Amino acid sequence: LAPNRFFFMSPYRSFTTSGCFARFDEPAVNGDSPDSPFQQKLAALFADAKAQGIKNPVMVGAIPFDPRQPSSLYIPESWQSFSRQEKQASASLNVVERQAIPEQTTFEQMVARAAALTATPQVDKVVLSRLIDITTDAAIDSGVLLERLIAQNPVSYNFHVPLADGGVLLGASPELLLRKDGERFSSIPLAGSARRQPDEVLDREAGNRLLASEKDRHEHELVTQAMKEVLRERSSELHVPSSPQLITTPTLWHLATPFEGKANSQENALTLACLLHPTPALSGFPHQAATQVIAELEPFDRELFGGIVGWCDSEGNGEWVVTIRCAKLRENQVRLFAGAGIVPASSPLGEWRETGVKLSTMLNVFGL
Ligand SMILES: C=C(O[C@@H]1C=C(C(=O)O)C=C[C@H]1O)C(=O)O
Ligand SMILES: [Fe+3]
Ligand SMILES: [Fe+3]
Repeated sequence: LAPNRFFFMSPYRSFTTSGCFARFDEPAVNGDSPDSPFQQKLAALFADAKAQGIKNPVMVGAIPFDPRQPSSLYIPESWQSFSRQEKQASASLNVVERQAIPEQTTFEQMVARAAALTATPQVDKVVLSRLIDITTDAAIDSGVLLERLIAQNPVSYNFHVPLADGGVLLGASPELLLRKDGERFSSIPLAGSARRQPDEVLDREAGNRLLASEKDRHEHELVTQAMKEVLRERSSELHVPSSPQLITTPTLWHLATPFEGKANSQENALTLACLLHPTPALSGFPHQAATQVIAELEPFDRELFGGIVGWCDSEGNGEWVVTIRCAKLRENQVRLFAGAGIVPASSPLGEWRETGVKLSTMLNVFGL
């Protein structure tokens, strides 16, 4: 796969893109309102795209964790569908520098300060994050990491996004933020985690301890209760189970609550994805408060990490997944990302190891 190509693998719509008609940097802030400069500029661009010959134009790309920042969206010249089933079956690296940002002690102290703050009224939850920055001696073939990534994660939402800087956004996300498929939309937030065990009894047991974990379930209800409210104002039918179910990835168990709703007349994939994003799985609760902690404590900027990646078409359909279990590569440099939701029951070392298991997915892709 050419690094200049968008790739999206999903049980819903799996396709690749070719070419580039128009890039779209407009920040997705206030993208939930149709009157917003984002939504207006988006319609004018689709219209311009049809006017200039592009059949069924589609918007693909990525939106950062903070949508006041520029977006990484673009309309390709064409797009190509493929079978996810079929793809599920048909699928050196010298190191020069390695650094954790931040390292173990600083991260545990970050969790500890945040878990202290969440014990207070002003904040109930915070998602802290860390990275691993890796330099290599050569240019990275993003096309081959992708084939490795799908093999190791044949079931998740796997994406490969060309970026305006010659880099790629690559990842196997398990969190669907917003699918729109007609007037009906779905959303399956995740929150709470447990390492899978190599034995199927330790595994099943690990999954049960998760469903019984009070810490990991408080971490979860905080997320679903926030979205239940946001979507109550904008839906007509809305089904939210009072409790979560379990799902899996090759490394982790997670807790999931599937959302199902019907959308008003003038919604689209993006108005709704910009509505929910970022959820308390990625920013925290309340949103601004947790965002102030993240800024007070994180010694980097997430940029595209913790954002959303996916696609929206001319007719309102689309899918958007959380930008996690992912990496930004560019020429000879790599940056991985893992965050974790802190609550008063959070263990400083517990979270360090949890963000660690999450990095293991992209590390498994780079054979590290
Ligand atoms: C934001 C991240 O993951 C989130 C963190 C999880 C948790 O431990 O509660 C569950 C859902 C994930 O979407 C990440 O991996 O960086
Ligand atoms: Fe967690
Ligand atoms: Fe119904």
